[PDB]
Amino acid sequence: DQQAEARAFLSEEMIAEFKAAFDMFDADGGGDISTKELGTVMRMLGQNPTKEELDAIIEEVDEDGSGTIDFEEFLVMMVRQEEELANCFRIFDKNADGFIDIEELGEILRATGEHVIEEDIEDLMKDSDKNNDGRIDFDEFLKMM
Repeated sequence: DQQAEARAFLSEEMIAEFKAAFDMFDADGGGDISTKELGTVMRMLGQNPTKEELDAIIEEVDEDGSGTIDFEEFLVMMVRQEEELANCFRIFDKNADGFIDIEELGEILRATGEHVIEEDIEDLMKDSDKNNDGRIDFDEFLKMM
């Protein structure tokens, strides 16, 4: 189900570009990625992840229950990857209305304890508002973050 949909999402032209990043993780070879091969690719950049930690990273990807990472698993993973900003976007609007208000952000900035000035906070919103509506929406939130 997921594969039959993520597959139609990217045609062979897109899949080709995705294959470039797939071959990097496939430093040892084979047509699929594994937990051991993952840690090897992480250290290639300079990161030192844990084996058991990386094993859990694949467990989440194994929705059906494969064990290792496959090429189509890598494609569906890219297919399911703005939710990140959507979560932060909602965290800013404590009222849950759809947009962030200046009054909502005011306390959020002061809540940190830092000594910020309202002249700086107010001017920041006036400069970030390209259309000048008063509140911040998910549209402007994209360039905002």
